Amino acid sequence: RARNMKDFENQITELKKENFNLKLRIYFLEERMQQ
Amino acid sequence: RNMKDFENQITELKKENFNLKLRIYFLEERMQQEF
Amino acid sequence: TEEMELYELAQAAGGGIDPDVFKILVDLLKLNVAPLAVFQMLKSMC
Amino acid sequence: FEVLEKWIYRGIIHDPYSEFMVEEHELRKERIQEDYNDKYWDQRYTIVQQQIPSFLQKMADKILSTGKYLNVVRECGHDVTCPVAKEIIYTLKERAYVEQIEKAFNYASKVLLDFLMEEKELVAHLRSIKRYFLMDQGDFFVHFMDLAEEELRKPVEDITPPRLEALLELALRMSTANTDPFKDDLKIDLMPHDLITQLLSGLEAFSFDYIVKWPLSLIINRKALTRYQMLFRHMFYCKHVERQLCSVWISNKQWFAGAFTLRQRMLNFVQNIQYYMMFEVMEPTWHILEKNLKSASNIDDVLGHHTGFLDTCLKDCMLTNPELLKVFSKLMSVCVMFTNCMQKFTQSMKLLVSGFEATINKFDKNFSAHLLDLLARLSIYSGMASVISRLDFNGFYTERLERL
Amino acid sequence: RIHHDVNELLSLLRVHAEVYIDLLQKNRTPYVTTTVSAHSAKVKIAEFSRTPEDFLKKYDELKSKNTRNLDPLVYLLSKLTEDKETLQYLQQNAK
Amino acid sequence: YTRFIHDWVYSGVFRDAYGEFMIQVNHEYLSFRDKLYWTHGYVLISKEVEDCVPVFLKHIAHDIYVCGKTINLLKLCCPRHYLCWSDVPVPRISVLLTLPVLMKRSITAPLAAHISLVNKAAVDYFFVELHLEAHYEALRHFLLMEDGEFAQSLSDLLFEKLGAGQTPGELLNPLVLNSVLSKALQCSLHGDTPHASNLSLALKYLPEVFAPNAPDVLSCLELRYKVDWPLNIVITEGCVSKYSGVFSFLLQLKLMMWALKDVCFHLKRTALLSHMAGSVQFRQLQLFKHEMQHFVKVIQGYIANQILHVTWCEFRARLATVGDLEEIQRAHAEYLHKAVFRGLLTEKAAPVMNVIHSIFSLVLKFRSQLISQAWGPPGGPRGAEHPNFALMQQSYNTFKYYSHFLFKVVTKLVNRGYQPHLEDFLLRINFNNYYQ
Repeated sequence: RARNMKDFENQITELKKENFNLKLRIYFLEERMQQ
Repeated sequence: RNMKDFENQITELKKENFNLKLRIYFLEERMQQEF
Repeated sequence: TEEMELYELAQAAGGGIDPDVFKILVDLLKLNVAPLAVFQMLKSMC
Repeated sequence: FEVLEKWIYRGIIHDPYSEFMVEEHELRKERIQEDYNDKYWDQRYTIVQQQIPSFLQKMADKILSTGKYLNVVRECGHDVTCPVAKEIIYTLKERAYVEQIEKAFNYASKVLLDFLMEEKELVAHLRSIKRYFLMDQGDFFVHFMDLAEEELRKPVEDITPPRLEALLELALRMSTANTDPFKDDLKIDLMPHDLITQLLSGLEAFSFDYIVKWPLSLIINRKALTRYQMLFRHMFYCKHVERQLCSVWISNKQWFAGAFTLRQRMLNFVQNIQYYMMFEVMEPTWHILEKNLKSASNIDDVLGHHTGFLDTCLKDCMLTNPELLKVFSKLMSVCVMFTNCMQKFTQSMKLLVSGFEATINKFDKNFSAHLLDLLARLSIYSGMASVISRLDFNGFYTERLERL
Repeated sequence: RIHHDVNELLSLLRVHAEVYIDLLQKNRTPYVTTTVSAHSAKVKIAEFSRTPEDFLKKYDELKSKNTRNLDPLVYLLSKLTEDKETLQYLQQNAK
Repeated sequence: YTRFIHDWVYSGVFRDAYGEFMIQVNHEYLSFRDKLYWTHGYVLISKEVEDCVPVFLKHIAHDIYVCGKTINLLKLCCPRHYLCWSDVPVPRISVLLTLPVLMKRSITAPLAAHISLVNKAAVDYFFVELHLEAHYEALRHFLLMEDGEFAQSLSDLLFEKLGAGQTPGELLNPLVLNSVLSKALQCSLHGDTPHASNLSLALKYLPEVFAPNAPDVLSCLELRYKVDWPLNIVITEGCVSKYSGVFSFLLQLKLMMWALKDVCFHLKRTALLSHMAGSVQFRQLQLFKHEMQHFVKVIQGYIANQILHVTWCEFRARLATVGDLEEIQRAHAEYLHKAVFRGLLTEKAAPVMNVIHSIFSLVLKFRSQLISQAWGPPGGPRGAEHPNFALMQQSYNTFKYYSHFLFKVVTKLVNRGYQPHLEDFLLRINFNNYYQ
């Protein structure tokens, strides 16, 4: 309900570490086989 | 800013992970064809 | 469905679902899911 | 339970009728040294999930992960064994004999990393990667981009790799490789498909391959070594472009000082962000890596600690950025001209009051506009927030197009 | 790990924000076996007494089958308390 | 029922299929944090509202379930110093006529002794495996500000940034807010210890605008202690809500203490640098602020009594007295309920808290007008350079009136009702007579 204004920091580095990793890697699981 | 734009961007970044999961779903079914 | 525990159990007492969703829910028992969470996530959108 | 005993306290799979929870197949040839993909949990070693009881399934991952530590360094040169051996048998309403699994797992973890941390020592071996990436063996790299600079620097291909291969020997021996002869892991690699594999020459010239034998290959494997092989290239161009700009500064050690001041100023945009990119978080990540790995001892967490550490070191380098900070890449196209076209001008000025000057106004507000918006674009954080804080610091040109 | 076929596709297959948050709500752990069923949930088939002998006889045969997936169906035997909110869509889908 | 007793008292299970025993279990049981633990249990004290009195009594059926929690769920969260996984010495059941009803229960009654032992062996998990009440001291240090060096570093940073202005809500940004919270936490000097971990801000409907003197009079500046699972049996949602409530109410009092600094710094700010010229508006106005600071400071001393030992010193022995989880939760609830009831904040004493707002707002909005001005009309024993000196005087008369009104009002509650802390108050605030 009320928001503690600190968990968004952990959430930002969590989504960064998931999404940017996965975004570049998954597409270049093509390159590992296409190249 | 009104304390929903930032969390709407956060939900957009969750939708980015869902889009990467959809790309994973297409990738793991294209794995079966030529390889 | 196409299984003895996926198809026969889905139409025993009163029956009736979407068949693909029923096969996915029958496969979800083998996916080590908590029984309440998937039904709550389905019921919170349906 | 006697078959479980052999697998828990020795690296032996007894395999009764293949009804025990673990079995071994010969998948080893698919990915022998590195975990190029996973091998030692479902594939080469596999767990039949339903062949475990209830009171053991609660830690059957640790059962599956105990014996591997006894039978991967047996091939590599230490007799990894458990002299503890507690017989396993049923008892009424008891499972203390399964409580013995934790001690045996942690002991297998202890003897495995009691090899790995000090024979084929990762805490000293691994340094090679971040030491050689991002030019951290500085006494090699200052010699590297200098002796053969004239046939490395060139704008479009036109490198001669054999020259830097001889400098790879002279300039390493001239550097600090005399502290420890750990050179042989360095091999040159080059672009199959440009940027995205990372997760012009001199500009982004090359990057270095890394492979190792089995116990270090628990740590070095494809998803990680593709952050090896082709990284630090997006850091190498900065040192090239500033040092090439500075070679223009050599050719003149009337003379309107606004041009001289932009040569200083645009260079500082390279120099201080290069400071930020790597001369930021250095010690902590090593202090973390020790107290993470040296206490844990177990591959099920050790690989998580290491792969976390690897990204942690990178998070200084805006080489890692989801937006690609892409206006900086566009700015780079004029940055290189500040080197080459003005080197050309340090002949045609007699062959700076004029043909420098007519571009000083251009370079000035090409850089200063995008520079004083893109940090605001990356305003994500509430050792961190360092890229923003460190070119906020000047006070003039803190921003020009603000985040808020 | 494999949430593409049975979480992402199962979330997309619903006919009806929690579009991506439904998978996090139904975030299953593959290392578990913790069924919340009990022996009290066997009387859920007694409400559908259209033919109760061939509604009570099926459970012993499903237990005598060699699959261990009959345990989590305690809440699924009761299913939705809304009037044909899952069952009636198949009649529209068959057209 | 001897077995079913054992299942729920010597095991934590309950063998049941038909509802032959009044126990239950839930999907709550499968994450079992928070209110979900407050839901796993048994359907009533009885089955519907009747029971076999020979064994479940309709009496000690509760204490049965207390050990039931203590034996079931303490190991469930984490294997426990008296259970391991389930491998403390393995369970066993225990449990024409010249004593008809008289001593049926006396056969089963040594169970209650086992229960009392399991209960005595429930207190330690909170006293040491949490260090729960040592963290209550830490909670009093940070959230109830008894570490005044943290609380003043926080006040100095937060209210320096607030006394810089930024009146259209422009200070309330996540990153500056976190930086001052973090910075205040670094400047605490007690250190960020394990006890002093887990600290986070909060607010609701973050104001895009402030009142004059920047008070945040709708106090949407807050602090939260991040709660661990075994802490979160005794820490609780309403408890931390009331905690942040008193935190926000004392924090605006620390803003009035900060105002106290600012108005006295207005003396030092121009230092009456004309050293040679004494001033009547100096002798007046620098005594006007003297009663206001004396007033807000005796209210401060008063509230510092009303919670920090008037309500806490009794709790220091009350928590040491008890021996049940539910008694521990209930005694913490006593402490917090009486803290709101004694510390003026209760809805029943609120008519006086309205007069407190009436004083606060006047001092805020009329000393901001001093802050932005110099020192009155020239001529005679003079300052110089503000015209509104008669309004600074008349607002100080309005303040005095509201302190007269305060004394008239506060008597009413202790003449009608019974609130010793309000006698204590009006004994103090106009100590020597009706009004000074």
